[PDB]
Amino acid sequence: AMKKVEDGNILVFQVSMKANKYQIKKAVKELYEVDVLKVNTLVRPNGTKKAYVRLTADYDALDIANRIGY
Amino acid sequence: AREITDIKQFLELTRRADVKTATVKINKKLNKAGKPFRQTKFKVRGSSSLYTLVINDAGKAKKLIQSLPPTLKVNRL
Amino acid sequence: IAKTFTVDVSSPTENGVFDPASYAKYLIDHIKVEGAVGNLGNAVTVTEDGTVVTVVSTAKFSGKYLKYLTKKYLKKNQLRDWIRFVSTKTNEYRLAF
Amino acid sequence: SSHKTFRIKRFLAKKQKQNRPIPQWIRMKTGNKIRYNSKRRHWRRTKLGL
Amino acid sequence: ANLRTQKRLAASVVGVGKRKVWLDPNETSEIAQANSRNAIRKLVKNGTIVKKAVTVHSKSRTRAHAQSKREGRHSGYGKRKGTREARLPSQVVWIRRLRVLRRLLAKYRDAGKIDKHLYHVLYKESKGNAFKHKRALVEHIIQAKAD
RNA sequence: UUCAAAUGAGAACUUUGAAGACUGAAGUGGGGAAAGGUUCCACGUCAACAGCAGUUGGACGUGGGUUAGUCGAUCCUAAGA
RNA sequence: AUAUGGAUUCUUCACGGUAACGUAACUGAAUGUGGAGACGUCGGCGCGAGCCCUGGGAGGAGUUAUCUUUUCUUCUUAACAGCUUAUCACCCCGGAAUUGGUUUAUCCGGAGAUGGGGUCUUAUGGCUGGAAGAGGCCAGCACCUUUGCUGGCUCCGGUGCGCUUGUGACGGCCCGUGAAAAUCCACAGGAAGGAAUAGUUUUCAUGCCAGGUCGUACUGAUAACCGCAGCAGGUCUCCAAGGUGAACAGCCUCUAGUUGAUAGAAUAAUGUAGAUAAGGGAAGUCGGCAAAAUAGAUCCGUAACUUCGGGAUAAGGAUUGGCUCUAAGGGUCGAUCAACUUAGAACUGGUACGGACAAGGGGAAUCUGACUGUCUAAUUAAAACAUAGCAUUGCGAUGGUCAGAAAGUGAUGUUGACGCAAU
Ligand SMILES: [Cl-]
Ligand SMILES: [Cl-]
Ligand SMILES: [Cl-]
Ligand SMILES: [Mg+2]
Ligand SMILES: [Mg+2]
Ligand SMILES: [Mg+2]
Ligand SMILES: [Mg+2]
Ligand SMILES: [Mg+2]
Ligand SMILES: [Mg+2]
Ligand SMILES: [Mg+2]
Ligand SMILES: [Mg+2]
Ligand SMILES: [Mg+2]
Ligand SMILES: [Mg+2]
Ligand SMILES: [Mg+2]
Ligand SMILES: [Mg+2]
Ligand SMILES: [Mg+2]
Ligand SMILES: [Mg+2]
Ligand SMILES: [Mg+2]
Ligand SMILES: [Mg+2]
Ligand SMILES: [Mg+2]
Ligand SMILES: [Mg+2]
Ligand SMILES: [Mg+2]
Ligand SMILES: [Mg+2]
Ligand SMILES: [Mg+2]
Ligand SMILES: [Mg+2]
Ligand SMILES: [Mg+2]
Ligand SMILES: [Mg+2]
Repeated sequence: AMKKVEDGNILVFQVSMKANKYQIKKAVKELYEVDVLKVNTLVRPNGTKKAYVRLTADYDALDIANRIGY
Repeated sequence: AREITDIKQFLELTRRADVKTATVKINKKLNKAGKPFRQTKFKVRGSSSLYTLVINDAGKAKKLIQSLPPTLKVNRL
Repeated sequence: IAKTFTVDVSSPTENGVFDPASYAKYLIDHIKVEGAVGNLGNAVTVTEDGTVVTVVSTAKFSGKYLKYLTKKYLKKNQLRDWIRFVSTKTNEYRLAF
Repeated sequence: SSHKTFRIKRFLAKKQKQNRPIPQWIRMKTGNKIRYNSKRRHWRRTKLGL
Repeated sequence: ANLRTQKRLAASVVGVGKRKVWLDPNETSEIAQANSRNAIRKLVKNGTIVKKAVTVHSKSRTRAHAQSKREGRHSGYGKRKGTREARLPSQVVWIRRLRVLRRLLAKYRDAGKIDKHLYHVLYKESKGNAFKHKRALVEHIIQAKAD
């Protein structure tokens, strides 16, 4: 997942099973003040949902990841 | 995906208010029965289509480059 | 039309284990023209100057044939382990040591 | 198979998480008689039968 | 060591089967340290991992045998296992001959050598197995025009 | 099936190289439906299991991995319910 | 969601073509009609794609005592878009027996042939854009290294009863004539709305925004499924190279994949599996059980009987290699180019030649069932069942046969005696 941050400009999150792509995109913008290009999601074999959130070229995922704390 | 053959139409596309990028490609190919010549392709990136103009005259090609709008971002080779 | 083939033998000759004159003589009596050997009737001409072997032919000749004959010449003198036939550009070749 | 309903996949997910050995520190608790997980499952020995 | 995973990655990177991958037996230490596909590509570049050549399946004897058949060899009664129909259907022979005869009749009529009345008579004779080959039809036309 | 090297306390059985062979395109090749459910991949590891062996494994321990406006489901109706 | 450009209107809702019809566009409510969705199987023929085979040339590799201008390998082009490309069908001119045209296959024409000139469907192919900047094959340089940098070439043809598959026009067959619906479009119709200082068209072009939810790893089987198991069993389907040959047969090879099944030593008896035998030839045995013999192809020859279709590969004979030649059978326009088919003749050998592989024993009669077909999963495949044919029985719907505890309930019946039901 960390390889996708500095290379693909993509942030990886674990999200609730009840959230769709509309809600995931809205939540990321409000919590982190960034722009989302697209969202891809999958249901993991352990029963949790993982979302691939790619930011627009105007933002750097690595800078956002450091600000969050990871 | 689309090819144009009229130069006057090409200049109208370059200032269509949705075109931001363009590229120039140089090909070293041979003619019907002579030695190889220089072929240049002018490609205009539209919102939904890519327009390609190909001119086989090097002398007429250099004039087209100088006539391109300065605001257009042009990629070389 | 006629076609020209040039072989650069500078590197093997500088060492002294290769003789351009002997190699040039090999192409005279081993090139087949419209059948067997000995039919170089103003069709195939090979000239050497001590550093470049130049072959001009108007009959059926090709780079593959020239390499095939050269490899046979190298194998006959046991030179395959050191000398290699390499094409630098179109119809221009050289021997690498 | 690759084609599976959500209910089946959710059922399979729980069975994966329940298939693990007992933590070591639990055996050190006062009045503990549990040694090994008696409900361990292997995919080739016992089938889920869903 | 255990280089099972290195050979699998090398085959995918090079693009051939695992039977065509050669790992240097004297470079075991550096091969074992190559866990990624990028590291495999470097080992291919410096010659530590090479692609073996394909096994030769020459067609020299096949070509030589085909040349003998084109000269009429190996075609006796002791070399035939199928029936004459199985080797060459009789319908195929008939279709070739009738199309030859009809193509000639149209050519002559268009050229003006034969009028449509004689053409129509010869059209139904060829369909009726009157002429055994193109030569027999040409001779018949000459005799008809000579009388 | 054979020779050698590497690893290891330990090698007829693990890895690499060499050799001899087979499947011979209605395959011992390359993909799927149903069914199974993590067996997939890496690292660590050999008490039990692989009716010999074992340093290997579909075993044991810890982690990683399945991304769709266009592929399916979803919609339609069939015998029927 | 919306704007601009284009088109159209003062003859308000476009023009051209004799016509088939053409186009960048070029109002259309209710209601109605039509099309698409939408369909069996077999046979040969035409065409396309991939594969196969092959020539020249530009690279790389193998062999080289001798021979081989040689053996192997690379030379690729997606969705989509523009122009163009068609058997069939149709239009105009014209008016046919001295009937013509025409398919491998016999069908078409005064209800308008042949012929000349046109229109259309775009399966499909060609060129170009996509696109060489990709991918592929090589050469020359740096170097623990994050690992790259610079160069070239990637071209032009042939062949076909080939293989696989798609498709087109046809033909054969039925007491069998071989789904439905969602959905999309066109037409008929003319309710309304509309121009002159102005409007409509989002079925013409360009531009703007969004597209949720669940599945997606891997095995798919002599180890991941089911049989108590890592069981020689069972379990639906797609792709398919070269040679031999009729062949998806057997046998050998390329690509790819495996080399897994407890081992070592020895070679008694008895076994299991595979084989050979002098002379005799079913004397063996309930019984020719088992085994042997026959076997491909070409030519010759073929009885009783028969429902005239068969019997039939009846029976019974001959030939088959290799090599060097000869004759005949074609395409395009005298010339030039390209396919394996058949027949024949010399020469040659330890008389061998469908040289391995592959591959019918036959005949004279009796009992019985007509035939193809079907059943006792795990001891019986039959003469048993079924079958077409034949005959009998019931019934005209307030009905026959049959179902249900009942019913404002059902099957035959989307049926009607050339039918349904019962033997
Ligand atoms: Cl799964
Ligand atoms: Cl024995
Ligand atoms: Cl009878
Ligand atoms: Mg998804
Ligand atoms: Mg496990
Ligand atoms: Mg025939
Ligand atoms: Mg026939
Ligand atoms: Mg075999
Ligand atoms: Mg084999
Ligand atoms: Mg594994
Ligand atoms: Mg054991
Ligand atoms: Mg053990
Ligand atoms: Mg998958
Ligand atoms: Mg089970
Ligand atoms: Mg099981
Ligand atoms: Mg069970
Ligand atoms: Mg005997
Ligand atoms: Mg005897
Ligand atoms: Mg007796
Ligand atoms: Mg007796
Ligand atoms: Mg028997
Ligand atoms: Mg019977
Ligand atoms: Mg039959
Ligand atoms: Mg039984
Ligand atoms: Mg039985
Ligand atoms: Mg009976
Ligand atoms: Mg009913």
